[PDB]
Amino acid sequence: MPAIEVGRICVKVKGREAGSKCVIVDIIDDNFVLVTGPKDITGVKRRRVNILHLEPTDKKIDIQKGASDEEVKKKLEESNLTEYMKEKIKIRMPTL
Repeated sequence: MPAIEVGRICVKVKGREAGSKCVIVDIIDDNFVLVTGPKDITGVKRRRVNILHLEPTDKKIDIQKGASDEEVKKKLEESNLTEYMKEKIKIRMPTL
C-alpha cells in the first residue's frame, strides 16, 4: 500500500508551516527516497533524502511505481487535484 512509496503525498511538517508539498517517485531504500513535485505546475524541486523530517499526509494520487513528471502531471490533471498541489503557502520573500 502507498506509504513511503509512489502515490503517497508528503508535506513539510515543520520548517515553514506547510509551504511545500511533494510526492515520492523513486525509492532507493528504507531511508533514501526521492521526492518531487509537478515541475510546470507548482515548481517543486526534487531532492533525494534519507528522511530527515518529512511526514506523509492522508492524500494519495493514482500512479504506479516508476513514474515521471509527465505522468504525475497528467494523472494529477485528470484527478483535478492539480490546483490543490499548485496551492502555494508562506511563499513570502524575506525582503519586499
